[PDB]
Amino acid sequence: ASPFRLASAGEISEVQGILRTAGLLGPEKRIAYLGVLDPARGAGSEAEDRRFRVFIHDVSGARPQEVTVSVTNGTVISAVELDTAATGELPVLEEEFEVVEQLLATDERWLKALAARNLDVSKVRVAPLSAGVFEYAEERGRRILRGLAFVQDFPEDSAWAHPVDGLVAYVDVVSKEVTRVIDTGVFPVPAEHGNYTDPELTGPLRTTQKPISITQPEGPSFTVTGGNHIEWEKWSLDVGFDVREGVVLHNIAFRDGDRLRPIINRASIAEMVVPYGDPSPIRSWQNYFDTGEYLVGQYANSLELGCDCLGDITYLSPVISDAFGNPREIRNGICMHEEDWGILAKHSDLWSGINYTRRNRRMVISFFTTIGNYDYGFYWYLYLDGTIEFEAKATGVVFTSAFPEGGSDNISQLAPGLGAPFHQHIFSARLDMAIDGFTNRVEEEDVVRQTMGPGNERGNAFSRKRTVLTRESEAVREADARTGRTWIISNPESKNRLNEPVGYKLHAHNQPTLLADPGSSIARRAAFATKDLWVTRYADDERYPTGDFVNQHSGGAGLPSYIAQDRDIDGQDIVVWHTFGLTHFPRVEDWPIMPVDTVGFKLRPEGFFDRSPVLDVPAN
Amino acid sequence: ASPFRLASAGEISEVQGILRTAGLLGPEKRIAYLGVLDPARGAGSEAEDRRFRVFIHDVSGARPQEVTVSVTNGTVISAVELDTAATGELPVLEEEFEVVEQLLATDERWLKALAARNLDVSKVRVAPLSAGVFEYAEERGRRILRGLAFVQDFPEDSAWAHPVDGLVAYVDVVSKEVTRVIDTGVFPVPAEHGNYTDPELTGPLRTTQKPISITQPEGPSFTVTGGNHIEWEKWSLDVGFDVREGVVLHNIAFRDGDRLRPIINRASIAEMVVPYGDPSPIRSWQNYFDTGEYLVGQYANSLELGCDCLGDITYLSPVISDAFGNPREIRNGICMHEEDWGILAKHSDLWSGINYTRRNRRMVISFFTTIGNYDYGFYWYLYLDGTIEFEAKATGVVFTSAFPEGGSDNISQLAPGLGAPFHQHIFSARLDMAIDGFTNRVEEEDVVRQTMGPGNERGNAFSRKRTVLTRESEAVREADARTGRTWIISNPESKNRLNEPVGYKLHAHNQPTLLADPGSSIARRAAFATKDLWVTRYADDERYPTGDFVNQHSGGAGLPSYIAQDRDIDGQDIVVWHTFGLTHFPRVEDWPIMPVDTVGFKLRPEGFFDRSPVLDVPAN
Ligand SMILES: [NH3+]CCc1ccccc1
Ligand SMILES: [NH3+]CCc1ccccc1
Ligand SMILES: [Cu+2]
Ligand SMILES: [Cu+2]
Ligand code: NA
Ligand code: NA
Repeated sequence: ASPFRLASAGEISEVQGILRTAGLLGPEKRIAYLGVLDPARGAGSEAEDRRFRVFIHDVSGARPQEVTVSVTNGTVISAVELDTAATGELPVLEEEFEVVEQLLATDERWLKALAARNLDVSKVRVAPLSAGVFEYAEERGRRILRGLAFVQDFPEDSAWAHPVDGLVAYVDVVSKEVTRVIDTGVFPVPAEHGNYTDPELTGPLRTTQKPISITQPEGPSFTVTGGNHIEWEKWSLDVGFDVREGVVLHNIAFRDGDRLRPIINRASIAEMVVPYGDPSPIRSWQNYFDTGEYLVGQYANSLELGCDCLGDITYLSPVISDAFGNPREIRNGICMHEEDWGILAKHSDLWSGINYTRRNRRMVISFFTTIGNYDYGFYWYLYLDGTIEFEAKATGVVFTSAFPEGGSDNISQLAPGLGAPFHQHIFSARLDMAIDGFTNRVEEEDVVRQTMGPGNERGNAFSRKRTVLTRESEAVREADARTGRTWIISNPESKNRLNEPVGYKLHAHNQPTLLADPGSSIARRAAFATKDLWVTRYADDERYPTGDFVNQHSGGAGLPSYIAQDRDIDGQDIVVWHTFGLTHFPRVEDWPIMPVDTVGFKLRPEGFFDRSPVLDVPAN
Repeated sequence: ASPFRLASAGEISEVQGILRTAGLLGPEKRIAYLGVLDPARGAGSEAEDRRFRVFIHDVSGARPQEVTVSVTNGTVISAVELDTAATGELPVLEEEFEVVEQLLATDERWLKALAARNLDVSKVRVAPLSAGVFEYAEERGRRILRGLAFVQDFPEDSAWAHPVDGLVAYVDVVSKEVTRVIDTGVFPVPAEHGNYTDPELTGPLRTTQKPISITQPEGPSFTVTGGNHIEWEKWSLDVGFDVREGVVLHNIAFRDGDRLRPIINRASIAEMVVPYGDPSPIRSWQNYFDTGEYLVGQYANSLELGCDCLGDITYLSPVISDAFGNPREIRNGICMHEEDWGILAKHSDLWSGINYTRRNRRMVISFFTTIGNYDYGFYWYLYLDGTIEFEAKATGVVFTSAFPEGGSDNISQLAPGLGAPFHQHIFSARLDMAIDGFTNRVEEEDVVRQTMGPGNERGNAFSRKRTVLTRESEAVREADARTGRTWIISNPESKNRLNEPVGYKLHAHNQPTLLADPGSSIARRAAFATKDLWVTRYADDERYPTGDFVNQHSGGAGLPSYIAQDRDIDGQDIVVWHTFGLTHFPRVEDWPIMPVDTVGFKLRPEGFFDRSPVLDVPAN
């Protein structure tokens, strides 16, 4: 009965029928995106209307469409023809992955390049890479993918060990034309394999690891009702799933005594981008938006008990649409479980004689996605003490190149002849804030150093200052680790027992933001990634920091367009957008398969409660 | 048989007898510090000599002594009389904790202050606080503690809820004289209790937490031999324990195939300091060095199975000396266990069809100490993938004051009338490095941004630069989060298969360093805390960043004295000193007992191995 419930197979089958009947799902059509729309603000009228948004691609070159349909009312609400030279191309289709390799396999320029390197075309895999927007005027309005080649020695070989450098091709996947084949020189194809299941590479496997058994003999402490509504240790929330964003958290709230107190209305990773820092023409165009161009949710893995998730696991199996509107279950796509988290609070008092120890725990909601060479785990954590944390875990295989004779300032060597270009992995968290309700504001908090002198005679004092961000034009903020800079989201109309506004503090990891030159194409297309923190006024249609159609969009859409409205954000319905990322100079230890590295952020209560909220936790 | 073995009860009893026989342990003597000395460099002659260092205090006002004794040879090696006006006072004795309260309880000025506030002297606890060095010339050469008062309403009451502000006393604990009683005004004693085991405060305890059972049915994967030698998943090390530093890690090494490869010779937290940022004369002198002034190891807790450490736990019970030379066991003072740590590596390959997942785990070595109101857990982690991590967990009760009517720029309000002054918790990790042996060097690594232009026509390139630190005068470094600054410790004479020097990268959290004015007493006494990274040339006697005798030392000893020698550190036996800390603006949620907050650092291999070192981990 909940409007925030997951999409069902039947809902998607109804959408397909509505689209078909309306003439919008002919045999040349493909669904490139399908997702449920969130309820509008002020839907508390209790009139459920399950609406879906659909992007429809046309493989014959007709104009794609954006369609909204109501499954509640069985009708098409709106259907808009898109001009992609203007607003951007639709996301990459899974079925286009193979089309780049097959189109090149009959191109005479491509075959000529492979023949000069003595490569059998049947062994050559071609990565289908998003094109971006660069200097090629013939690409405007065309659906382009670029291809980089890797050799597979045999069908189980790891092709990433064998990049074919000095060669790139551009393909129009609608008209099935190879527009350009660039061959800048022959590089030796690196010879060593990277087959990390080969006993010859792994050596004998360890016999020394003894099992760790994690069990919950009376079951888990959380309940799941209505398919996706979680209650756990005073927390309440709904777990959603979107094919673009992946796991989305709705209605995060905390039961403080009798009141259910809202904290976050909607939390998601709304974009991610991987820019490469290699100036070679073979790769200098390479930047993929896994979220906005490829849709990370449709590549979610089926997670295996005991391998991917350990302990007493509850699964959710979200349903998405395939390219024809058929429902597709992602079996065991979301893992949910609670984890011991060490000591929560501890004190042995010399004067009272009381010895006090309490254990912490956290609720984990996670999913794992794979897009080509890279694999990412997205983890949301809820802690007993009111802390909310996000963690991204990056693993998979690094994207490779040749390592040039005589070295490189922008590539590291992983193996003889084998290089890994420098790159970043940058995420945008979109936090639709609702601290005790919707009237919120953001303050920037800096440590303040004080000089020795009158009133500070021993030179020990220090303080802090808070600056309210009142309008969108002043709410684009940078990190400053040296001044301990954090941001507090408060509700000026909701006070704690000390008559101070209730709040939550955002703690960032303060990693570098986008390194590319501010005049570059990527700095325009990924403008969100150039600053650590943005605050906007909530609006229904301002969903992604990069805009709705990221693929081949020329830049400036999303956040820099939103904030030009200069709306009032001082005690209003606001959205915080936090940029965070990893700068990756690949190491030898990252090869042939990369150990997990992590990045994230956390929010901690800041005078939200009237005292510690974990005084009622028992002693195990 | 290992020279790095823990001190035994019999060794300490032998030391006591040697001291007694030599006339150094008369009835006016107290042992203020006793610890085993590490073997000297070049002890590979196989001639074990177990030597102990002893600080001896004299309660009758005679000069203290520093004594070194050999239990192997039953002799006193050296005995030096100390001039404490010059080199510093000895650490605080546990038996002096009560002396401040008892001396004040008969002082007419003290009684007059309490009577004006209607406080029964029998209910007034006095914290024994280290004095530092300020403007009082009569304190030079005297053993001074300062006292701040708290009211206990009944013997099980939490006195921290009831600070007596506007009152401080200074005491000479050797001559048993109250030197000064300062009363700057009456403040209401805050009335609410902070008794976090009181059902009236906690409410009904939760019934919703179900048990998490962590077991190892075939036992743990690590072995302990020789009392304190650990082998676990290719790691090798010795766990030491020192009454000043706590847990110390020796001879950290990793078995890479057939070679045992050294990584760190000695790792410890060598100092910590808590400076307060309240300019009130009542507290503006307050800075305690829990390590150097109080000795955190002698306050280590006995850790309870299932409460403090959960899972399959192996304990170590270290032995220290009491004030008279008797051995004192700290039962269950060190917890050792392995922990599941999620996904280690994962990839599903679109071209090979191979699906690959491996689990991570970590080895945990931990202890917990309590000094007055504060409690700290020290955690060392070893991971499968070669990562070493330290984490400090701060909890306990915040140090309190009155909250002034009309507010404060340097104190936060926790309850009606009750304040918590701003402060920092700053740690110094001392890492005696041994990356593949003792010829090491440190490079500082910054990200380098590049401008659009020739050779970088699309403005996407970025790079990195490494600066070798060649002499001690240039090896005092600051963090720079914005440039992704890290430090690499390498061995220029040991190369990986790519002919690159092997190394480890130090990743800092980049929290603010010491905030006090550079001209303050604390900035001189805690000079290490003003910079993030120092590198020195190894020397036997350069043990602590603050010097051997921190209590009441006037400043400048330790690191700023060491680095003035300007020694060669480029491919030499070097020591890295990393400052890291938390800046604490107390929140309401920190009261009446504080949920754990954390800080730390990690080291990750950087071309130390020839490929991922976890290819031989099995699939569970
Ligand atoms: N992550 C999106 C880029 C990509 C997609 C498919 C194969 C290799 C790389
Ligand atoms: N942590 C060292 C300071 C201290 C010592 C004893 C009581 C309160 C405070
Ligand atoms: Cu990467
Ligand atoms: Cu603190
Ligand atoms: Na909002
Ligand atoms: Na060294």
